[PDB]
Amino acid sequence: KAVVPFSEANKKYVSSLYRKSLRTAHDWINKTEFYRVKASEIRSRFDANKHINDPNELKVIFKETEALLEDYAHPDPIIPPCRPGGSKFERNIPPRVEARIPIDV
Amino acid sequence: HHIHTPSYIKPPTGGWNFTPANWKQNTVLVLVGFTACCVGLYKLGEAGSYNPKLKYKEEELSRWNQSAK
Amino acid sequence: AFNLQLEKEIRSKIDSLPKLNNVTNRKLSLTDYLFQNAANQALYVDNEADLKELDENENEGWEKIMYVGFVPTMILIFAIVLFKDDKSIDEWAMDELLLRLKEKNLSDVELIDELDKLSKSHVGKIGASEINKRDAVIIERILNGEYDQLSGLKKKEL
Amino acid sequence: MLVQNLIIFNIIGIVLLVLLNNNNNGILNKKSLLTIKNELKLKQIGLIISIINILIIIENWIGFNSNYYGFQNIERFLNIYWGIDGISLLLVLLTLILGPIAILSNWKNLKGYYTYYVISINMLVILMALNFICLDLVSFYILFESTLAPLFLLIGIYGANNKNKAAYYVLIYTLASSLFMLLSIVIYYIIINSTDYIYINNIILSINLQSLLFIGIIIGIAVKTPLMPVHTWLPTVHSESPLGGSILLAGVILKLAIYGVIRLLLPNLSEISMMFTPIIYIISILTLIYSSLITLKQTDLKVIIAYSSISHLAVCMIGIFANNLIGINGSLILCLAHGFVSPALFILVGGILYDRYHNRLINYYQGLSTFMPIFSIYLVVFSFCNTGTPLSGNFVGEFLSITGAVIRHPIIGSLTAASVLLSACYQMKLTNRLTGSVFSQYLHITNDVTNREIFLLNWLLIPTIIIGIYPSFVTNILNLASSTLIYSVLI
Amino acid sequence: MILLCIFTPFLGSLISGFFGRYIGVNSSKWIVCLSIFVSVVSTYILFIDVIFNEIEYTYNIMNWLNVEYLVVDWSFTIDKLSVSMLVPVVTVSFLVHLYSVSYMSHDPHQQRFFSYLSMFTFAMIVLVTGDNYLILFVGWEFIGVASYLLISFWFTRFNAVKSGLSALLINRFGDALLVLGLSYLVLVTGSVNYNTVFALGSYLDVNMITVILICFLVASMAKSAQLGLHSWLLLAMEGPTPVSSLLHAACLVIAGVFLLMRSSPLLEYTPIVLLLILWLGGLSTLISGLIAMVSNDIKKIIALSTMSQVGIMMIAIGVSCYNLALFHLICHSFFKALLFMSAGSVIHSIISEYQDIRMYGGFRQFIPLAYTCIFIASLSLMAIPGLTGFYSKDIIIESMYGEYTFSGFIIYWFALISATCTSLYSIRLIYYTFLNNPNSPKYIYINLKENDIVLITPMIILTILSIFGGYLLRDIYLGMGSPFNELFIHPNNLSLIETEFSLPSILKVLPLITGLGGGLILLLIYEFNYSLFLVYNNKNLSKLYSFFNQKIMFDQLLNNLILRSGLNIGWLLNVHIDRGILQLFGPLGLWKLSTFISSKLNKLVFLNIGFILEIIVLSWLLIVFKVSLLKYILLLIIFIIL
Ligand SMILES: CCCCCCCCCCCCCCCCCC(=O)OC[C@H](COP(=O)(O)OCCN)OC(=O)CCCCCCCCCCCCCCCCC
Ligand SMILES: CCCCCCCCCCCCCCCCCC(=O)OC[C@H](COP(=O)(O)OCCN)OC(=O)CCCCCCCCCCCCCCCCC
Ligand SMILES: CCCCCCCCCCCC(=O)OC[C@H](COP(=O)(O)OCC[N+](C)(C)C)OC(=O)CCCCCCCCCCC
Ligand SMILES: CCCCCCCCCCCC(=O)OC[C@H](COP(=O)(O)OCC[N+](C)(C)C)OC(=O)CCCCCCCCCCC
Ligand SMILES: CCCCCCCCCCCC(=O)OC[C@H](COP(=O)(O)OCC[N+](C)(C)C)OC(=O)CCCCCCCCCCC
Repeated sequence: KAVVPFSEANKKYVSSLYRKSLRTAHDWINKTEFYRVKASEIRSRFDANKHINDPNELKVIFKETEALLEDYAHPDPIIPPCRPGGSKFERNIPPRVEARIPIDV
Repeated sequence: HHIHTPSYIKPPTGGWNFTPANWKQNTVLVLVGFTACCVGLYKLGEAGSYNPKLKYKEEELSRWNQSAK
Repeated sequence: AFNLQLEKEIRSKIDSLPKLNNVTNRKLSLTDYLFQNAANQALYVDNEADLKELDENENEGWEKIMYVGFVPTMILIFAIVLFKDDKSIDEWAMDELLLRLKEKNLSDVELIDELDKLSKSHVGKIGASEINKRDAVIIERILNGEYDQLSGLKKKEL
Repeated sequence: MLVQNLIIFNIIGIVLLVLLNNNNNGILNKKSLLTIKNELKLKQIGLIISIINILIIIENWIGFNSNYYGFQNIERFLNIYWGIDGISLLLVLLTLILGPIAILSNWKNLKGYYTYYVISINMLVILMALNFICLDLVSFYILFESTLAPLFLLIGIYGANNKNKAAYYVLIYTLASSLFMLLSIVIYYIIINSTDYIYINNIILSINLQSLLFIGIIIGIAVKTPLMPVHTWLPTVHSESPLGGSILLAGVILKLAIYGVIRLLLPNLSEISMMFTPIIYIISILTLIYSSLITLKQTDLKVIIAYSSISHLAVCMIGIFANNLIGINGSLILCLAHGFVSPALFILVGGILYDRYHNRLINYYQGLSTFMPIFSIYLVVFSFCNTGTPLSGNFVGEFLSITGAVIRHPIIGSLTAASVLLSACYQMKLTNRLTGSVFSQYLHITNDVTNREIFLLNWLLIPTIIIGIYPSFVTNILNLASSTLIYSVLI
Repeated sequence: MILLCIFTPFLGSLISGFFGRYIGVNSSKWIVCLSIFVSVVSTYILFIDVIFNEIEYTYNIMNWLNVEYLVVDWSFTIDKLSVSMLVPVVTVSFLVHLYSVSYMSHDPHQQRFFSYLSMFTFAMIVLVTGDNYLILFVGWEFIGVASYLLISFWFTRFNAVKSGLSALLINRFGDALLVLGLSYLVLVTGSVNYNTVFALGSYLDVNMITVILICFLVASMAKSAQLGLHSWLLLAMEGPTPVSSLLHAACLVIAGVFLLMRSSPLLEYTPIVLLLILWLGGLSTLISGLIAMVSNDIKKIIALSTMSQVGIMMIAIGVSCYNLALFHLICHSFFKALLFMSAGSVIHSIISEYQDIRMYGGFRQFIPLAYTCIFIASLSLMAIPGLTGFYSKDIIIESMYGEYTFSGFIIYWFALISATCTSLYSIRLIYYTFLNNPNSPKYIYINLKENDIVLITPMIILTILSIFGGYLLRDIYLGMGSPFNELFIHPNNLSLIETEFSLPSILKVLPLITGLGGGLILLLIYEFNYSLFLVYNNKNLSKLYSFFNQKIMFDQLLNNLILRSGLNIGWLLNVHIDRGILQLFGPLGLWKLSTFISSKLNKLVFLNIGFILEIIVLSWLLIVFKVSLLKYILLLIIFIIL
């Protein structure tokens, strides 16, 4: 679908793209003081393109952004233990609560 | 805590934090049972075991080699 | 034990509830299934269907047969493989081998001494084991000569 | 005494059940008294008859001599000579033990006509049991094919949705192939004027005639084990036949092919069997490997177990065609061990899950251990028996069969060891899924294994482990009988 | 006494397995711990009798296989090699069971866990004490059975379920080769008994010896996670940490080493196999350490260290130095179980229960006792002089150079790098978890507290064993001329003396310099110059980092190529054979043929005078025609059917 800047569906696409940018920075950079420098550099690059009207510019930028995010993706991201993909995910799931149906077998 | 559905799921191992009310009584019986035939293992082992390096004298083995020669 | 007077009570009470799907003092014997009149057999089922209608996985009718006929049958099979006085061919051959050693070495004082004191239960336990027995000369004599007679049956060579 | 009593008693049992249950057909429209509780009394009489048949073979077992060479209990009945040796004695007892199990597995999961089913089960058991005690080729063929008549009707009446397809498959695959075996039997009776076991065992035929006779017999045997590429009837028949039909098919019927090799090929066509062994090994090895890889892609629970049976019976065929005692004993023990584990896996897959959910698609079942822990224990235990884990009779059968193949043919017999890996690949892929993850969203929680289904599983597991730990109970009986099958002239 | 050492853990398995419902969670754990401890005291009593007094024990229960000449008995014998193997197994098993009492106290299923853990212990005792190879194979298989149930213990977790299957199937691949080696042993020697087979080692054909031990080598790779069959090892981390502390220390990962050391009377008479063991061990030491330097899960890092150290045992076996391999096998079980235990201590202590070292940092003060155990265990792992790892690992690395062959020289550098990489990934693990700036939330550090005394006690006991143990036991296994006839060394292969006297003094300290010197340089970069480790900048560094973090891309290659094509072959057979040509040459194909033929014949039955008169008169040609034309008439008739 075409991109309409300043729309609600554009404030969710850029926001998610910014999340994946910062998470990828966090996976690669494991020191908090070093992460803040990279986190601000990423944000300033978002601020530069913040005021753009032409969708024909945004789609060129949006396609390029995913090229960088996919290229810089960490092969081993950081996942919380109980989240999907974590070390404790689906461990000791409580059983389903439902009355047993008796059968004659 | 949670719901373990213990009404009908009673596996031999217990099913989600199962400790019966009479667990002290049963534990002594099992400890007696474990100890009783743990000695039975010892009594059997001492009777049945042997040293395979002392069953035949070295003089008996020299005759075997020559006879089989 | 049909007890027709008892069914009439059972039949009537189910009639006190016209609605449907909305006793332990009852039993039958082997002679009843073949000798009751056709009228009475109809009554018993009409109650049995309705008694069961007014209702886990027990008293199914097989437990007595399998635990009086089948499990003792497997026990008897287990006993036979355990305590039946049957020699196999490999167990016979070891006994025959010791017998021929005795016959070839009658003039042997040492060997016959061990053969006589070698009990029948330890014949298959020859060698190193927990039993303290003297078979050193017995093993010595088997290693010396060959006590089989296979060469005496193949009278044709190349 | 054995055959005469085993036939006369069962005829009286067949007639007794017919007389009781058919005395009221004549527009009585009554309610009877034997029809109550799904014909409980008629079921119980047939159950008792099956157990008594096990008692008859025992009375003749007490007098069996394991140190006698030749057939024992030699009897004449219906102008036919009947005899038993070490090999036959164990297969008869295996056949009769499964009789009560087949009846009890279908104790309450038939839509009706319980008297017919019980008679057919007892009729199938006796005909198969009598096939191990006949002493001529024609009597072997008569009992080999007589089972088709009740088995065809058993599938078509009590079968699943595709029962019509399965009934035709078993009748046509087995009858057409056995007629080729009949051609070889007719040739024996023409040139030798007898089909007696001992008479034909001493005759050496021309190497060209032995080839034609071997091919005729092997066609009938290869379809009934089954071997590739004539195996396509078995998965269809197993998925649609009733539970008792699957137990007898997977426990006895397939073992008649191995006994066919023992009687109809090894002692009479000895010279040509050595020629055919490389061909037999190639066919069996590819049967083992192909069936294991095909089993991976299956989606039906009862078809997965059906393909598992083909892989292990290829190993039995490999062992029996080894020309040594290790392979022959290993093949026979594997036949008995399979005769208990394979019916147990059909009870777990097609007798417990199917009786509760009536669907054999693999996609509906997972995480069963959450609400069926007892089922999961037996499922896991029998899965490791089915892959030849040590302490099970399957391993003792498999290890000696593989060892016998290696001794027979060191190069190509070594491929038999793929049974160890491939059997665990498809069997533990199914078990890891039924016992894995969250309890399935497509299932409602219901009862666990009942007392009857526990009883069936326990008494199929017990013989497997007793044989696995102390197989000398079986090897002592087989030792002198198996040693007669070896053909070699060492100079 | 011998029956007590072997079967007592099996009774503990049964009690928590079937009587767990009746004695409850608390008493089930301790009674199983009681059964293992009885085996501990029994083993120590037997250790004195066997090693120090040259007494052998043998209990022959009954016969197992009695098929003609092949006779296999249910016999268990305890000799120097067997009783030495029980020392790591039973001791570490006891200290892992006691560890699991408090570690698993929050788990809803504890009776089942201690049943599998004790059943695993019994199987390993069976493997090392059986009198023949078949009894070893019984323990060999049930170790894989128990490992499958332990790795998939949390069976609602999809990852644990598929990891348990992965470990079982790869080991079952090794079992299939082990069975073939046993079948070939029966073919060549007629026996599987150790006493028979080992007496014939010198007189048997080299090719027959090579075939049997190549089969043993493949089985050894699967269990010991050597290169090629090592993929399941890191998937085994899906199980509870006590499983990892046991499987990877004195258990299944060491079973492959034992099988090769047991077969030394045969293995010495085939140099080609020993050469393969040398290279396969050398490759796995190098690869494991390189992967472990860029790994981020704390248990994966320790698991890769286990693979690296087992490969150190393989190179020792390759140069026929069986005594060094057995000694390093015993010592490794002590400080590697400690490292797994002290890793599980940190994971429990942090309230988020993270396992990623990138989310750790600044833990040294808050958990000082856990840090001390890791520190000492790492130094023992790093073969710091004076410690137990120093007396067992330094000699093995130097023995590669003491071989003075081409292969020995190559593998010395592989071992040297692995020795250097061992220091590198140990310091990196310690820095990230303990010495780095805090990466966790502030709430984590105010709640970061040490665990109870039941968790602590086994770690202290193993900590002392990781300090002194190697020095005390060195002379039993490494002393010159010490009699260990179970481990046979051919006189042509004795290299312990040129190893001890001919090496340069620079090589005597070269592993120590690179590890200590390299470790300090690595530590400085993290603390002061971390900008060099932002490898996402450089594209070549990112690709080199990604290659090792993804474990030499082996798991991808195995799943995407070998496993995918293995399942696709079954699909092709299913589609084109079973549902394909066998239906065309079967029911579906014959149904179409029958329908075509029967439709033709149905058109020939109709009441018509002319039709039947023509056929009657046509048949008269059979009388006129000469009989040689019958087959042409037969061909013509089949044409008309079409
Ligand atoms: C889940 C299903 C439930 C069933 C699970 C458990 C199944 C039952 C376990 C036992 C299996 C049955 C096998 C034992 C039956 C007895 C076999 C026997 O007859 O032993 C005879 C043996 C030697 O015979 P002989 O010297 O001739 O003297 C007797 C003369 N009649 O004389 C003897 O010395 C007897 C010695 C018997 C020793 C006890 C055997 C029990 C099993 C313990 C050993 C098992 C092997 C060790 C495996 C450990 C793991 C590697
Ligand atoms: C491992 C298992 C082994 C068991 C398998 C044994 C069976 C193997 C035989 C396989 C051959 C049959 C299977 C394939 C036949 C398919 C028939 C067919 O499709 O019809 C072909 C054609 C009609 O065309 P149509 O089908 O409509 O469309 C074309 C589709 N492409 O019409 C035709 O062309 C059909 C040809 C005309 C009929 C020729 C008749 C020749 C003689 C009869 C053959 C059998 C002889 C038996 C003799 C004794 C009989 C008592
Ligand atoms: C060992 C050699 C034995 C040979 C004798 C065979 C049995 C004879 C049965 C005749 C009486 C009868 O048709 O009776 C019918 C009985 C029982 O049916 P039911 O459920 O009561 O009928 C329903 C009545 N209701 C509605 C009141 C409940 O069916 C049987 O018995 C079936 C056995 C034969 C099946 C296989 C046929 C194969 C034919 C070719 C064999 C080679
Ligand atoms: C050398 C031979 C050893 C023989 C004795 C070993 C101990 C036996 C333990 C029996 C009790 C048990 O484990 O089965 C019962 C437990 C039940 O789970 P729970 O922990 O009570 O939790 C209950 C909560 N659910 C319901 C969510 C699980 O498991 C299961 O159903 C889990 C499924 C896997 C089956 C495991 C079978 C293991 C058999 C070993 C095959 C060789
Ligand atoms: C000689 C080597 C061993 C072979 C043993 C015999 C195997 C015979 C093939 C199986 C046939 C079958 O089972 O017949 C059953 C099948 C059932 O077909 P269906 O699945 O319901 O599909 C058919 C319906 N549709 C497509 C609409 C879904 O009826 C047929 O097709 C009818 C043709 C019968 C031909 C039988 C001739 C047998 C000759 C045997 C020697 C060449």
